[PDB]
Amino acid sequence: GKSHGYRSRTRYMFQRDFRKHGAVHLSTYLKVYKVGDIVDIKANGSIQKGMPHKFYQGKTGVVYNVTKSSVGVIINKMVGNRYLEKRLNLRVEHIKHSKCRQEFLERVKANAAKRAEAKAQGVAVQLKRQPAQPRESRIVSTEGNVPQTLAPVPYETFI
Amino acid sequence: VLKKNPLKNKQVLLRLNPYAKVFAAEKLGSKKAEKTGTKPAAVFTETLKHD
Amino acid sequence: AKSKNHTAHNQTRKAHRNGIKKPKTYKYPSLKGVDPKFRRNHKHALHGTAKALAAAKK
Amino acid sequence: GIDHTSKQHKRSGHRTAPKSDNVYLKLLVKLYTFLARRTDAPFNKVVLKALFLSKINRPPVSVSRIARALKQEGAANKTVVVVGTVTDDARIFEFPKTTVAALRFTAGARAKIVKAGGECITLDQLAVRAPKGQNTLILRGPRNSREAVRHFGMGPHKGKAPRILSTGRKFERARGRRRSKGFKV
Amino acid sequence: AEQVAAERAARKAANKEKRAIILERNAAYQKEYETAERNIIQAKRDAKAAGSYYVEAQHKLVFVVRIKGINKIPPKPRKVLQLLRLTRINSGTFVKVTKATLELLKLIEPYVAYGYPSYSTIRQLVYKRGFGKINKQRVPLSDNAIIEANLGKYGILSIDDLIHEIITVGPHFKQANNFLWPFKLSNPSGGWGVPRKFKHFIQGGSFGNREEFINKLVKSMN
Amino acid sequence: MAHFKEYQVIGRRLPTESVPEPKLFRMRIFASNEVIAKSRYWYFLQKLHKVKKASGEIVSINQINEAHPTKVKNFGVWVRYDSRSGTHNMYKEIRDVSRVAAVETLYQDMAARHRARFRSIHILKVAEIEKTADVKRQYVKQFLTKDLKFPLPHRVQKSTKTFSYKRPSTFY
RNA sequence: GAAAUUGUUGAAAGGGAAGGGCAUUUGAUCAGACA
RNA sequence: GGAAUACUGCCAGCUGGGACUGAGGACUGCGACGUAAGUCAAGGAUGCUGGCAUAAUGGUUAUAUGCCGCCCGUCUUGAAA
RNA sequence: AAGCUCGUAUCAGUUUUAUGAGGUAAAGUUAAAUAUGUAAGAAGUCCUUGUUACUUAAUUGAACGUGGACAUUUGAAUGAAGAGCUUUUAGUGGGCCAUUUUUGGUAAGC
RNA sequence: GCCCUGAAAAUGGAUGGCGCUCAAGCGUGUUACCUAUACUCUACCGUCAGGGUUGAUAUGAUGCCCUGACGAGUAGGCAGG
Repeated sequence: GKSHGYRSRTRYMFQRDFRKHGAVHLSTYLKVYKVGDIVDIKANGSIQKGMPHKFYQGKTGVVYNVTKSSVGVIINKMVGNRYLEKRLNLRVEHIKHSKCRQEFLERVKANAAKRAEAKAQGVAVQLKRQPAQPRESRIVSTEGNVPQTLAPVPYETFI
Repeated sequence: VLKKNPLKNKQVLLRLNPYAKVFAAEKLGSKKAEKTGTKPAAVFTETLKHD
Repeated sequence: AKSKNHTAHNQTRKAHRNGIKKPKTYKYPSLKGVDPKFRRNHKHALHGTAKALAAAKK
Repeated sequence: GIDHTSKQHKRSGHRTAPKSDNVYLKLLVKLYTFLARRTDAPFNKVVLKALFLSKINRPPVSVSRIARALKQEGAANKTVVVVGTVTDDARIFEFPKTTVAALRFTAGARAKIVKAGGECITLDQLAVRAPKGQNTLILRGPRNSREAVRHFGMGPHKGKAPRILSTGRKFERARGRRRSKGFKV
Repeated sequence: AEQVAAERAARKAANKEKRAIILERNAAYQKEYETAERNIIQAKRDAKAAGSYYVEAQHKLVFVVRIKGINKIPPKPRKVLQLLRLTRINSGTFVKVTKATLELLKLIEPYVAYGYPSYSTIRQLVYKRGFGKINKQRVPLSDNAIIEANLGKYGILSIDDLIHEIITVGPHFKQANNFLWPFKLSNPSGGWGVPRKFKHFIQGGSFGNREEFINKLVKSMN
Repeated sequence: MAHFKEYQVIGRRLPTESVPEPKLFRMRIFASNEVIAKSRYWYFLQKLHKVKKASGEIVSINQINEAHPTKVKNFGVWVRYDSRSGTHNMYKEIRDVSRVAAVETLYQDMAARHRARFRSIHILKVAEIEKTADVKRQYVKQFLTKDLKFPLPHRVQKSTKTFSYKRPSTFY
């Protein structure tokens, strides 16, 4: 018959990353998670206690709860036509930070600098990010570089 | 009550664009171009006539 | 007299009619699940800081 | 054909005008459709749409709640407005002077307000006294204190008090309401 | 009462200034366009006389037209077309070209035909087919008060200023391009060319990027 | 594909700090307009170097006019076309007035005899034969004999009108 | 004293059904209007 | 050493013929043209002429002609069946 | 269907930038394309000095606060017949086809 | 590449029919033209949304007007007659 288990069909999913087997390195446990941090869930197949279901692999959530060995995680899960807000209990082997907030705070501070700097510079800030523009004009110099005429090439077997 | 197109019906074209009068009176649609002497250098022409 | 048992066809299309509504998440979320030991102290932290101004505010 | 991001010919879901056939009601709806249009102050625009409210959406504002809003700082000189019916609360043994303007007063709240040297008003006289709404307080009565709203959204673990005829033992306290018989909820 | 008489030639004087300022301000936009089209000509000439080449600045604006009917569209493009405001066959608006908007067009290419409009077509469309969006209500322009009461906060106090903000792709292009109701065009006057529209313009159909060949297709549709 | 023109296209590999000033490749493309020309250029640089439309540029697009548009010429043409069951090489000699007018005549011959679409045909080389007797094909050598004279076989009368009272005659 | 249904007279129609829609010609009828 | 045509594109270039529509109903506005008074093609049609006062136009109904038109209700994924 | 509180506004069958997860195709452990999670600010940032019975070797942390400061290029594109909220009830719960993939089957209007 | 052969099924017989051979066949190219209830402009009906208008001395405040956008539909629901 059919089988739907708790860890069912996770064969390749919890595997241990070839030549990364063995004991977990110890900066995993030196990392301090706080309420309001955003973290990414990648399971660690060697640590069974505190291990999230195969739905939460790769999902990203916020820390509402900090406890002895574990942290709280709020996920938004699609069921039916709506999103439910899930709370999860996971040990810090299965968590790590997501760098989008580190990079976001780096740009927040730079934006603070530029503005307050530009506050004595008479505005004209241009503090947004703008997409890659169409490339402006230019003049190539053929001097030293001569256009090399190319043409299609005949067919051959070469077997 | 009814939309009078410019580009025909000159009177509506002149409430919009008060510059439509001094445009035509001076032409500027047929305005002539200054004459230039420059020729393509012998490298450009060598490329264009090439095999 | 067998039937047609399972299909997912039309289900994603019915899903977007009213279309995947959001958490409607709030300031001050619920403290369900928060550490009871932290939560006990947090009672008295707020309990004290309210009266903190009751000495100043009068 | 056109590709619509919305549903066509779709009404706004509001009261454009009361459902009541009351005649004197429509004279205020007539008076505040005029002021809402030409008086540029939002007070008139608030009182208008409050004349269209149904009964369930018009809970009564007791004469006690009126006394809180006066204890509210700076408001002791304001003229409280209630679109709805004012009712009596004797659980308060003192009442201020002030003024009240409402559609309907109960005979008890008329005495109590008149008893203190205050005054009962209608809405029409308020429009004449303060067309813009100068120095007024609108007050709404509690909507979710109804007996039916207590039942809204019944379902597991929501604590919504099932709709039921008879309250007591032996009526739906047993299987599913306690751990000992079956489960709980 | 003073009223009629004393507030007429007082008001009628301000009317004189709006179009006396539109007078000088349009003169400057005509000398601006022509010397830009001239310098692009002189630059290709000064380069070929140096033995070198001159690459044009890329086109910062396109005009998209919806070539396909309203049904049997996959969900992902059907969402894009609705974000460009292409709600029917033959309609279209100006689209600013950045890396953001340019990977949208790659989704909808089977469903649209777009290119690079000249100042010619930008001027015909706006005069002939140009409408405003005022409290919704899709108003015809026909006057300078319709533009000044809406966009006047930005400048853009005439219909000559729209066409300028549109073709220069100035800072306010988003406000101005959303102040224009999507252009409702007609079918092409002389036909589409080709037997079949829904091949790509490079294989002999009507869709895709036809570049400066869009100027000719739109005029038959205007 | 159309009534053709002949273009040259030039472009280089968007400059990076590692390899600035790339090598400005050039080709001669037979296509109706510039749009189909450029898009047919990147088709033949993806078979040659590391380029594509996003990773590359078009520096110049110019139209090549025939230099002596009025002089009859002899063109041999080498063609790479993809048949149904494979691909092949061919040499066809075209006697025509100009370069681009010879091309237009080659597709029509490839289409008619070999059923090969414009998409199935790569034009390897088109070059003028200077001296006669270098013309290898017999149907072109047909027209090169001294002071040649032939009739118009079976004069073909286009009928303009519905009825005619004569009977016609095919004399010429 | 209705309808199915029928007899008589009058009118029109008819090449393996009949009946319908759009359009106008032809035949019979109809006001309104003007003045 | 000169040109001219071709091709492409533009003009707030000029002029002619055809078809369709005439909504609204005191003035208001924006313009244009005039020193001025005023006029104008500028927030939707007016002027002039003629005929019949008729069943002419129009309606109504039978016929004829051109093209089209399967039998209704129901169950059904699917009925002219 | 009945509405309700509101109205510049949080959103979105979409892209972009940033950043995770994957182990199918090809390759012969590696690893696409398309789809997929999160973030792009005011529920923000920096400072200043309050609370607690939790935490610390500790005036040290955590969580929440007082006072002060930075407003619309306020933190990417485009769009938005407005955003949210609730009550109440009908029908339905035999589906079928085409495309791009695919198992059983020799194949099939299976 | 085209054609022929391989190539045999039962009432009479179907590139849709006639018929077509420097085609009215096949491969390809440039143009002209035909016409859907779709597109553009106009009038009118209704639906929705946004606004204008309560002063005697008339006849409608479920009224009058302004402006825009929109119109398929079974089971089903609602509003108005």
